[PDB]
Amino acid sequence: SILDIRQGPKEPFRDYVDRFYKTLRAEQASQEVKAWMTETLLVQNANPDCKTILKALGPGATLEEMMTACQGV
Amino acid sequence: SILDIRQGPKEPFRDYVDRFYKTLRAEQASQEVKAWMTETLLVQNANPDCKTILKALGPGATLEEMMTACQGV
Repeated sequence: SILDIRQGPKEPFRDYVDRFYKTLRAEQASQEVKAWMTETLLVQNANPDCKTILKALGPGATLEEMMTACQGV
Repeated sequence: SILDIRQGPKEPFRDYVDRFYKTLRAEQASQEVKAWMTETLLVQNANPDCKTILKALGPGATLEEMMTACQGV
């Protein structure tokens, strides 16, 4: 179900982040779960440009770092 | 890093499942985290045939159900 939150082709990373986490909240994801989700699903469900950038940034990036790198698109 | 465990184009689903959870163990994934990973990342990191079968099965399938559906192809 978070499986079905994928980033629109032109959607700004930031808007995709609100839906991702919004969906996570509804499902009462624990804090530990959000942290793992940030590093995995958030990346794999990003659009092809963001996905490439996030993979290039690598594991253990913070969300803020994820966003700075995906500003612009 | 568990993000780097993708299923081979002809790997039996079952061998992909050992690597997935093997990798999760090394990173001391909690029980709650294995449950969420089972339903998300394990699915998206499966090969195109298993991926399609798992998505068709849907959220909240058990691992055994996932494996029965992916025996063969």
